[PDB]
Amino acid sequence: GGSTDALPPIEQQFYETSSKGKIPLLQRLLSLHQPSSCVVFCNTKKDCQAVCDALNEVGQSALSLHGDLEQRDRDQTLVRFANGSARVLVATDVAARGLDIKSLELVVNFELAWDPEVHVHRIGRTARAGNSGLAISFCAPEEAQRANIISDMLQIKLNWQTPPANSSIATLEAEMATLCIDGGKKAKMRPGDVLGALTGDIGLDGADIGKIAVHPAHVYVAVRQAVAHKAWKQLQGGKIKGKTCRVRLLK
Repeated sequence: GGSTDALPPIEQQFYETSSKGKIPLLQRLLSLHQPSSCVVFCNTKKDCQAVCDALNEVGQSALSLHGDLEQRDRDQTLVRFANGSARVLVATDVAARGLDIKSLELVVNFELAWDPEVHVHRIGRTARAGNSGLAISFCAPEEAQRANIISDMLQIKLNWQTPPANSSIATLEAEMATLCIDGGKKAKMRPGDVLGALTGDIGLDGADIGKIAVHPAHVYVAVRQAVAHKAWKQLQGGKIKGKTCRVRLLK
């Protein structure tokens, strides 16, 4: 029906599960969907840890993003997800606050947000298209009241999907890999120069090379797995723009 009617970019998905039942459920949704970039919401460090724990346990590339974390971890975590070096990034409302994301593949909500606005704001800001703008809140039907008003104010309906019996969780493998270089602006890192360092000093191609996050302290450069393990290996004994720096491939 509405499908042909230019379906809405912001989809509202709801799943009934427990604080623990969400662990196996979330991963499953990522194994069956295989999203290029999924941002899981967490209320506290606990949830963020529990999620990443289960994911890493099976072999799912995940990463945590907090607001009280160190700049390094923040940039290293933001680049790992933005560059596509990871699969699931568990961040908080304060951590993923208007961050650098405008093409999220899916936004998983560990639990109903604080307000009906933020909830839609998260997915609404992260994306605003059909392919994107996916929001999946994991929580028992007890909080249905929150989704009832949230869906009403949005003039839309929610697809309360129930969890399956068994579980065929899979392992999501990264497609890229960021490189935490210790060059930064100090090493004269410009939006394009770093490219020559990898596509000139290392021997990588533009197809493998990804995004590059430059900073006044350090610089990050993405690289396809095809040349990820190599980029870091080469740089180890090389240098960018004639400057000996330290690289670190974000797993």
